[PDB]
Amino acid sequence: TIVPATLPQLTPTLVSLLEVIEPEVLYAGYDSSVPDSTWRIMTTLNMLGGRQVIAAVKWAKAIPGFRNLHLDDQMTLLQYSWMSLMAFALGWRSYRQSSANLLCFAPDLIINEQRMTLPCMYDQCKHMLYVSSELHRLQVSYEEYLCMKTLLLLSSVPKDGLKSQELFDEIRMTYIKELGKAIVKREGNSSQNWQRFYQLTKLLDSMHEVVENLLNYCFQTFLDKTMSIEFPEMLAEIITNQIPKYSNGNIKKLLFHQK
Amino acid sequence: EEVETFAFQAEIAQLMSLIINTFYSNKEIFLRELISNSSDALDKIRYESLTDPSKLDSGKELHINLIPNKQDRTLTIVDTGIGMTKADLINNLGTIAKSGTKAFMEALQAGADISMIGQFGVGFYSAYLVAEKVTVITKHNDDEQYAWESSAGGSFTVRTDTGEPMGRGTKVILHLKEDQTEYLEERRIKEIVKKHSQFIGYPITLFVEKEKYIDQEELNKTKPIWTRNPDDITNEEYGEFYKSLTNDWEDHLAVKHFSVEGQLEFRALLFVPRRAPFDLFENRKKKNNIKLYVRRVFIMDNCEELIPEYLNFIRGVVDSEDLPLNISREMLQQSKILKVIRKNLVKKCLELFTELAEDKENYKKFYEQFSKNIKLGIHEDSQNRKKLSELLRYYTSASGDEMVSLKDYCTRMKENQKHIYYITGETKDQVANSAFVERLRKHGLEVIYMIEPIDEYCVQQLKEFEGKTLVSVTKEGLELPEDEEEKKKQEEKKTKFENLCKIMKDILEKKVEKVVVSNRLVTSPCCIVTSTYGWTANMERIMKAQALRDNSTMGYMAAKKHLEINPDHSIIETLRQKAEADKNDKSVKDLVILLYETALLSSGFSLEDPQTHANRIYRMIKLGLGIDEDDPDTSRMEEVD
Amino acid sequence: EEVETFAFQAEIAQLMSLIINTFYSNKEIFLRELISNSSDALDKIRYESLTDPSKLDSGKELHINLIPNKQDRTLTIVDTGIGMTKADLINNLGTIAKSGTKAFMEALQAGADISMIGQFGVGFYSAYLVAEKVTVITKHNDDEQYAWESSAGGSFTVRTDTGEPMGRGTKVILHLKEDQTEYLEERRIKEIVKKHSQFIGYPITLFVEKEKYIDQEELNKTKPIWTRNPDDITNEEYGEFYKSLTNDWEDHLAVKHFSVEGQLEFRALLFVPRRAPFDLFENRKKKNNIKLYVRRVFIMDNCEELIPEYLNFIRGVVDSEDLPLNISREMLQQSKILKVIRKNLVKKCLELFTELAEDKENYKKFYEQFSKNIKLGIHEDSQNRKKLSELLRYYTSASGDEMVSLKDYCTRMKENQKHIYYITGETKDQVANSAFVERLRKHGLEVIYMIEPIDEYCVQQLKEFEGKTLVSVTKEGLELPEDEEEKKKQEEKKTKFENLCKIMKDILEKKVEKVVVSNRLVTSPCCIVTSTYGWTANMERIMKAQALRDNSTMGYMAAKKHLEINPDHSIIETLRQKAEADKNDKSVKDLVILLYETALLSSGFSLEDPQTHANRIYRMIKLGLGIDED
Amino acid sequence: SPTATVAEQGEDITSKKDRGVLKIVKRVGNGEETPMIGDKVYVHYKGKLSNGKKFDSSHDRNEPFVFSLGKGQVIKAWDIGVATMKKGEICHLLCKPEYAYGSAGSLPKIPSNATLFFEIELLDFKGEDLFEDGGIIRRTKRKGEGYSNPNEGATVEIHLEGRCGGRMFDCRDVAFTVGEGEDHDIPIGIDKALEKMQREEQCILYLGPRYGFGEAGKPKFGIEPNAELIYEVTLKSFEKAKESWEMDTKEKLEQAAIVKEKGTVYFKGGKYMQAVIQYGKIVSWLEMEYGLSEKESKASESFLLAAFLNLAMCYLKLREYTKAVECCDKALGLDSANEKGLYRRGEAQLLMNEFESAKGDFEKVLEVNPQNKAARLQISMCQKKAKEHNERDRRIYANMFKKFAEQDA
Ligand SMILES: Nc1ncnc2c1ncn2[C@@H]1O[C@H](COP(=O)(O)OP(=O)(O)OP(=O)(O)O)[C@@H](O)[C@H]1O
Ligand SMILES: Nc1ncnc2c1ncn2[C@@H]1O[C@H](COP(=O)(O)OP(=O)(O)OP(=O)(O)O)[C@@H](O)[C@H]1O
Ligand SMILES: C[C@@H]1C[C@H]2[C@@H]3CCC4=CC(=O)C=C[C@]4(C)[C@@]3(F)[C@@H](O)C[C@]2(C)[C@@]1(O)C(=O)CO
Ligand SMILES: [Mg+2]
Ligand SMILES: [Mg+2]
Repeated sequence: TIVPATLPQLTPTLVSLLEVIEPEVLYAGYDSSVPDSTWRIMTTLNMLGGRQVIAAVKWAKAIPGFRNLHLDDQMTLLQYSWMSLMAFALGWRSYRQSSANLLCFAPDLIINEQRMTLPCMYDQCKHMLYVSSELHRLQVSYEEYLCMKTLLLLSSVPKDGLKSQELFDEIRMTYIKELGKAIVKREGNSSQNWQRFYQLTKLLDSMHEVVENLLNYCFQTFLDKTMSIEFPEMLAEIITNQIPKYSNGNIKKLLFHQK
Repeated sequence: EEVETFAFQAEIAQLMSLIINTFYSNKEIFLRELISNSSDALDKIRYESLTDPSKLDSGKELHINLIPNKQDRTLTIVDTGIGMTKADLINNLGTIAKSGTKAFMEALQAGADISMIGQFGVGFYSAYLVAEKVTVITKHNDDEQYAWESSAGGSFTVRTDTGEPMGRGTKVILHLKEDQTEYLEERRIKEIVKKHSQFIGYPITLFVEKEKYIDQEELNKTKPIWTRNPDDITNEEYGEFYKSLTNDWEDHLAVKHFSVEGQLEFRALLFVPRRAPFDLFENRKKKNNIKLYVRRVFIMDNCEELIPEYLNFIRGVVDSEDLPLNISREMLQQSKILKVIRKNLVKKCLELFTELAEDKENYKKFYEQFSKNIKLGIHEDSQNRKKLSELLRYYTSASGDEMVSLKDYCTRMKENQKHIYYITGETKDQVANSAFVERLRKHGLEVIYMIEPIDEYCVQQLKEFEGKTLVSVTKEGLELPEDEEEKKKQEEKKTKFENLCKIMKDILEKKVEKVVVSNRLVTSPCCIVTSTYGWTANMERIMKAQALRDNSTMGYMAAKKHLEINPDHSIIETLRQKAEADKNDKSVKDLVILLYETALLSSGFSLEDPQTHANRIYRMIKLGLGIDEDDPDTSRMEEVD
Repeated sequence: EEVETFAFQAEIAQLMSLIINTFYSNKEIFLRELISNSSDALDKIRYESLTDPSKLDSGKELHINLIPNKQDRTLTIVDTGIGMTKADLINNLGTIAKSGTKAFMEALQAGADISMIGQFGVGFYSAYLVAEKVTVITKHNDDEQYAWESSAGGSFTVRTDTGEPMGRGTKVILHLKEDQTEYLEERRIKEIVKKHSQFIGYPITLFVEKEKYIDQEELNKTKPIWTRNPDDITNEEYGEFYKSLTNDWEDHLAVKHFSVEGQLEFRALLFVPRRAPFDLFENRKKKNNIKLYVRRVFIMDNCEELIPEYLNFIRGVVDSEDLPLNISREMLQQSKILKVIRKNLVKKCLELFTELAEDKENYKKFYEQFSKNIKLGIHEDSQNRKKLSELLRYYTSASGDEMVSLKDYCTRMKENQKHIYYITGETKDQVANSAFVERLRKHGLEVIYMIEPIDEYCVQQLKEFEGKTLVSVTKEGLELPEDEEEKKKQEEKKTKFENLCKIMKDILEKKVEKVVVSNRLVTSPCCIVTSTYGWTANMERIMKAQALRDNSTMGYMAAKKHLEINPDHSIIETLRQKAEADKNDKSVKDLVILLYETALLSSGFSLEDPQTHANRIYRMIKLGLGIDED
Repeated sequence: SPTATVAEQGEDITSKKDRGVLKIVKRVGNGEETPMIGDKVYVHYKGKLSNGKKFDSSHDRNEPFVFSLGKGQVIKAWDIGVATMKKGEICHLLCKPEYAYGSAGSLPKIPSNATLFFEIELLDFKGEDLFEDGGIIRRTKRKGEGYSNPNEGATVEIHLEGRCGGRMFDCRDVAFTVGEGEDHDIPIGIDKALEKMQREEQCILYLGPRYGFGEAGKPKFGIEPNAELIYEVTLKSFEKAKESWEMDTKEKLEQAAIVKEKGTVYFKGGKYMQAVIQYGKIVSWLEMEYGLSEKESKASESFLLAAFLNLAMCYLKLREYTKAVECCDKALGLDSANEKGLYRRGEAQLLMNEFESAKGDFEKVLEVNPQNKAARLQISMCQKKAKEHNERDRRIYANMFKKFAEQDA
C-alpha cells in the first residue's frame, strides 16, 4: 500500500559552522629594541597563549555537539587538550604562512629557525615542527584541518571518563564523519581517501607524544624560577592544576585509528 | 638455438560444452538468435536482388514464420532468405567460430548499406539451450535441398533432402527438451518476441491453431521510425508510435528526435508524457525507462548509468550500430561508453524543456506534472543547476494567481533592491498573511511564496540568480533599503525597551537566545525568527517528519530562536511602562508568556506542550464567563554569620 | 539415402579473438586469473608431497611472488608449484579449452581434499588483455627448463631455457602494452589483490624498489577463519577478522557463524556492528553488504537478490563451493540459487537477534542503533511480522524510562481488556500528558506511547498481537470497560446536551462532521477525534511533510474530524444554559469557536488560519492588560 | 589607478620618515576638528591596495569597524591613523608596510606588505570606554606596565587628586585595600576598576550613581554630583594578591575565618557590598579542592555554608531576590535542612510573587523546625496574596465575553 518516501540529503553544515566559529588571530610581539632573550620570548608567548587559550574556550563552547556536553566535561576537555590545540593551530599557521618549518603565532610574531633559542624549542623542535612539517608534507587544507582540530578538542579524556560519555562518543563520530567527507570531496580518490584519512589520523595520534614532551617543558618553565618570565594567571592556574593530573597519569589518550 | 614452432589447437568437445553451458544465462534468448540469423538471411538476398532480379524468381515474399507445434514438442522457424548450399551448410554449421555473415560483409564493396546482425559464429548453438536436437532444411538457388541434423554430440550429418521443395530459404526445426515446453506456448512466444525483436525489418507471422483453422497474427506491426529522417515524420506519426510502445491511450506532450555522428553513432527518441506516472518516485524497480538497441535489436534496459534519476520520466529509445558487446550480447563491454551517452542525453533533454517553455500553455501543463523533477535536478545536478533554474515557476505576492519565472521577478525589482526575498511555508494562505512580510508588503517589495517541502532544498543550493542573492524573510538580519531618517527613528526606539528586552529575556531565558527591538513588523506585536545558520521553521519540522532519519543530528541542527518586538504596538508600550514600575509584577510575567506561545504558533513553530496553552486559555474563559464555581525560632532568620 | 557424417571444427583465429575481446568486462582479472592458476599449481605439489616428500627436495617454500619491473615495462609472477614438462607446455598452453587442472582432479582418489579452483580451459589467455607478449618459464621435477613464448598470433614456440635455474615452478612474464602501465604501480596492485584474492592460502609477496633496496611486502595476511569449526574460534579472533575485513576499529557487537549442508553447500559469517554503519568514504549508495565467494575467490558483492534492504547493516561473507558460474566468473548462473540463499540468510538473522535480546544491556545498545530497521521489516516482508514484532520495544505509561516488550504489556493486562491501547504523537511528553488518555489513566489502563514517524506506517500492519487487538485512543468509538450505571448517566447527559450538539454544528458548520457528547475526557472541555476509518492527525502531518506527493495522496488520506464534548465540564454546562436561553447569542458563537480551535491544537492538528487564533488572544490580552478599545 | 598613484604621495605623518603614513585624505567634514583618542568608535569604509588592486575584504560590506582601545589596537595602519583622525573626517591614510599585516603578515591570504588605504567615514573618537556593568566612565593618559594589575587581596597605592566632579572630598593618596571602598568612603566601584588598571596607569575615573555614592547621597562627599564622582586616579604601586591556586590548604581556611569576621562586620554595619565581597572570597576558596580529611573538610563546609547564607541576606537587601535565591540554593545543596536557607529562599520566592514555590519552601522550614512560626506566617501571607491576585482578575475579566460581543457593533 504505502511506500515510505526516500530521503534527499541536506547540505551538511558542520564544516561551514566551524569556519564561522573559528576566531581571528590575535596580536603579539614586543618592543623590537629589546633582544629576543630566552625570557622575553617566553613572556611574549605566554601572554599570547593565555589570550588564545581563552579564545579557544568560547570557541569550544560554540561548537555543535560539544556545547551539549556537561559543562564540567567541556572544561575538562579544554584543559587536557589545551596543548594539542595550541600546537596544532601553530603548526598549521606556520606552514601556510611559509613553507619553512617556522612558528607563526601572530601578525607580528614569527620564530624562524635562527630564533629557536629557547632550550624548550631546541629539545622540542622535533615535536613542534613535527606537526608543521607533516601538515605541510600532506598539504593539508583548511577545512580538513578544522575537522581534525575539533577532534583534538575531543582527543583526551580523564582516565575515569566523562559524565556525558554517550554524547562525547557521538560527537567524535560526528566529526570523524565530517573529516572523511572533507577528504573525499577534495581528493577525488577512493582507496587513497582511506589512506589519507589514516595518514592524517596518525598525526593526531602521534601528537600525544608531541604534547607530553612539550607539556613537560611548559611545566618546567612555569615551575622553576630561572628566567625573568611573566606568565598570565590563566595559564599559571591551569598548569598548577594540570601538573598533578599529568604526573599521576589521570589523563587518558585516545586512539583514533587503526587499519 | 633450435626453436620449435606450433600452431594453436582447440578441444572441440570442451568448446562445445562451454558455449552451451556457460555463455548464456537466459534460456529465452535462443529465440532471439534464431530470428536474428533469419533476418540476415533475408537481407542478404534482398541485397543480391538489387542488381540481379532473377534471384527472386524462386519466390518474392520476404518474411518470417513461426510455427509452434504442441503435439510433437517442436518449433519451426521459416524464412525465404538466401539459404545454404551443401558446401556452405557444412562449413558454417560445422565450424564453431566461423561466421559466414562476417565473411559476406567483408566480401562487399564500400557503400553497401546493409547492416547485418551476426559476426561471432556461435549464436546458432544457443538452440541447444532448449533443444535436444535440431534439424535444418535448406534450399539455395544454386543447389538442391539438404537436411542438416545433429545433437551437440561432436558430430553432425548431411542428408539429401527428400521432402517437399521450399522454393528458397531455410527452415529450422527444434525438437524441444521435454521440460522446456513453456517456450512452445503462444503467450510466452509472443511476450519474448515482443521483448527482444520488436523492430525487425521483416514481418513475423505467428501461426496458431484455433477452433480448426490457423490464426495468422502479424507481430511487429509497428515499424521503428527513428531510423527515418526526422523532417519527414509528422507529429501524428510520432504519436502513433509512442502510443504503441507505451500502451498509452494519451498522446505525447513533446518529443525530441536527434542523432549524433562521429566515434559513436546514435539515433534517439525522447518522449515526454502528458501525465506523470503515479509511481514515478515510488516504484522500487529501476527508474530509467530508456531502452538500448544495437542494430535495432534489444540489448539493455533499466541501466542507471544512462540517465540521472531526476529525468526518469522521459520515455525513449537509443539505437546505435557500432558498440562492442559481450559474448551474450547482453551488455556493453566498455562502460565508459555509457558515460558519453549520458552526457548527450541529458544535454538534449534540457534543450527540449527549454523549447517547451516557449509555449506558455504547454509549459504550464508540463510543470504541473513534473515540477518536482526539475527541483530535484537542482538539488542533485551541480552542473546543470545554472540552466535548470530558468525552468522554475513560483507564486508570488505580486503575481496574483499564476506562477511566474524567476526572471520575471528580477525584471520588476526596484533600484535599491539588491536582494530577492522569499518565504516558505505550509500553504499560500499562511504565508500570504504572515507577520513576517508585513513591512515588506507595505514598502511594495515582492515576496516569492515557496510551498513544497522540496522547495527547502532548492533554497540551499540555488544561492543566487544572476548575482542577486536570496534572502529568507524568516531569518534574523533582514535588510530593507530604509531611509536615514527611518534609521534614526529606530535608533531612538532601540534605546527604549531595553529594560524589557532584559526582563523578558529573564522570563524567557530558557526559551530564546535573544529578545530584540525589530522593524520587520508593522501590525502584530511580536514574532519569532531564526538566526543566520541552522534549520529554520519548516526545515526543522520537515526533518522531524522524515520517515527515516538519524535523530542525533537534531542535537546539532536546530533553530536558534530570537524574539522580535514591535515597539509600536500598544501591548508592548503598555508593558514597557508597567514592567518598569514593577519587575516582579505577576501580570507582566503571565502576559509575556502568552505572547511568546502565541508568537511561536504564528511564526510556524510547533508548541512544546499544548496542554499548557490550552489551560491558560481555559482559565481565561472561566473568568470571562464568571465561572468561578470550581475556581474561587524566628530570630534564626535574622542571624548573621 | 547415404548420409555423410562430419566432426565439428573451429577456427582458431576467431576463437582467439573472442577469448580476448568478448569475454571480459574488465582488466583486473588478468591478475586474478594468473594468481588463481598459480595457487593451484602450489596446491598440486603440496598434495603430491604428502605421499612422496622428495618432491620438495628442489625447494620447500610454497609461495607466490609478484615482481613488477617498471624499467622493462614488465610484470613477473613466480611460484614454486608443480611446474610443467615440455609436453604440458605444448598440450596445455597450446590448446584452447584444454584443462590440465580438470584432468588432474578427475585423476584423484575419491577421498581427496583438494579444493582446487576448477576451470574451463580458457583463462591463461586473459594475459593478453594487458600484454603484448607472454613468456612462460618453467621447471618440472621430471624435466629440464623450457621457455614457452607467444604473442597469440596463432602460434607459440618452445625453447630450451638456458638461463638461471629455478629449482622448480613457474615464472610468467608479461611484456606490457605500451599504454597500460598502471599495473606497474603499487597502489593498483594492492587494490586488485585485496579485492579479489585476499583469501588464497599461500602467502603472496610484492617486491618493489625504494631508497636503493627491494621492499618485500606480504599482502594476504588474513586467514579465512570461516573454514574453521566455529567452536574453536575465540571472540578476539572474530573481532580481529572483522576489523580487517571491514577496516573497522570497533569490534563486532554480535556474530553468527553458520553453515548449510543440503543441496547447496556454503558457510557464512554474519556480523552485527557496534555502531550503525555509514559512508565514511564514497561507495555505491546503499550498496548491500554481503560478499559472495566461491572456493575462497571473490565473485560478487552487491547482489540485491540475496537479502532484504532492511537487513543491510549486517556485514558478512558467504563462501560456497560448486555453484555454476558464468564463463567470465563474474556472475552466478541460475539465479534461483540466490533465492535459496536469501531464505536461509534471513532465517538465521532472526535467530541471532532473538538470542541477542536475551542480554538486556546489549539489546539496548543494539536497538538504539538498529530499531529503525526492525520496524521497516514489519512494514515489509509480511511473512515475518509474527516474529519481528517481538523485537520491538516501547515506552509505556507504566514503564517510566524503560522500554518494554509487547509481551510485557500483555502480561500486565486486566481481565477486562480485549484491547491494547496506544497513542501516537510527536514527543514523549505531549503524548504522555494528553487529554486523550485522561480516563485511561483514571482507570489504571496501560498506554503505549508511539513516537517515531515510522510507527505510523507499522501500526497499520500490526493489527493483532497474541490474539489481542491493537487500538487507538485518538479515534472515535473508543471502548472502555465501563459499568451500566455510568452508561445510563451518559444517555441522560446526551439528552440534555443534544441541544448544544445541534447548535454547535450549526456554528462551525464546515469544520466537523458532527458534534457529540463524550465519555472520554476529564478536565478538558473538549477534543478533536479521528474517524473509525481514516487517518489520524499524525498520519496527516507526516504525509503532508513528505517530499513525494500527489494531490490524490491527501485527497484520499485526509482525516475526518469529529468534536467531542465533556458534559461534566463547567464551561460546557454554562454553554448549555446560555445557548438554550438564546440560540442567537453571538457570544455563544465566539465561545464555540475558541473551544474548537483550542481543541484543534491540543489534539495534534495544524491550525491553518493561524493568525486569527493569535488575534483573538491579542484582544483578550488588551483587556487583561487594561488597554481600552480606543 | 588613483589608488596606486597615491602610493608615493601625501603629507608627512611620521614615527619613521622612510615609512610612516601618507596623508592622502580627501576631506574633513562634520564633527570636531580635534584629533581624538577613544574606544568603541565605529566607522564605515571602502578601499584598495597601494598597488591599485581592489581589496577582497569586509570593506565591500561597509563593515562597522570598531576601534576597541583609546589609542588603537588591531590595525596598525588605522591605529597610527587614530592619532590624526577627526570626527566627520573622510580619511584616506595610506600606511607603509610596517603598519600593514605585521611581521608574520596575514599570509597565507595576505602578504605582510600588501597595504591599503580606505575612504573611511569617521565616528566621534573622543573618549574611552565605560564599563561592562556600566557605572563608570574611564579616560586615560598613561598606560601602565601591562603585565601587572591589582587583584583583590592586594593592597594598592593610589594617587588621588583631591578633586571629584568639580568638587572636593576626602580624596587622598591611599594605600587602599578593597574593604576601604566602604570603610574609608572611597567610591565603591574603585574596588573593581583597580583590577583592570595596570601599575603606573593614569586614568580619570567617574564613579556613577551606584558606582559612587549618588544613590547613597553620602554627605561626607557633600558633592552635588555625588553620582558623578570624576577625578584623576593613578595606580602607582601594589602588592600581589595570593591567588586561590597559590594559597595553601590551611592558608585558605585561615583566611576564610578572617574574612568571615570582616564580612560579618560589614554586614552588620550595613556595608552589604563589602560583606558580599568578603564572603565572595570565602566561597571561591572553599569551593576548591583542599585535600582535607573528612573532619577537616567541615571547617571548609562551615565557612562555606555561613558565607552562602550571609550572602543570601546581603543579596536580599542589595538585589531583588536574584543572587539571594542562588545563594540559598547553594546553602541548601550543602545543607538541605538548614532552615535559614529554606526560609530565606522562601522569602525570595514570595517577594517575587512566586506563591507556590514560596509556600513549598516555608512548608520545608516547618518540617525542619515545626515551631518556626516565621514560616507559618509566611505561608498564610502567601495564601492571602494569591487570593488578592485572583480577585483582581475577576474584576477585569468577569463577563468579558459580553463586553466583547457588544463592542462588536
Ligand atoms: N536461416 C539461415 N539462412 C542462411 N544462413 C544461415 C541461417 N542460419 C545460420 N546461417 C549461417 O550460419 C552462420 C553462423 O551463424 P551463427 O548465428 O552461429 O553466427 P552469428 O550470427 O555470427 O553469431 P552471433 O549472433 O553470436 O554473432 C551465419 O553466418 C550464416 O552464414
Ligand atoms: N603457473 C602454472 N604452473 C603450472 N601449470 C599451470 C600454471 N598456469 C597454468 N597451468 C596449466 O595450464 C592449464 C591451462 O588452464 P588455464 O589456467 O588457461 O585455465 P583457467 O585460467 O583456470 O580457466 P578459468 O578462467 O576458467 O578459471 C591448467 O589447467 C594448468 O594445468
Ligand atoms: C615548551 C612550551 C610549549 C609552548 C607553546 C606550544 C603551543 C603554542 C602554540 C601557539 O600558537 C602560541 C603559544 C603556545 C601556547 C606556546 F608556544 C607558548 O605558550 C610557549 C610554550 C608554553 C613553551 O615553549 C614554554 O616552555 C613556555 O613556558
Ligand atoms: Mg547468429
Ligand atoms: Mg587454469
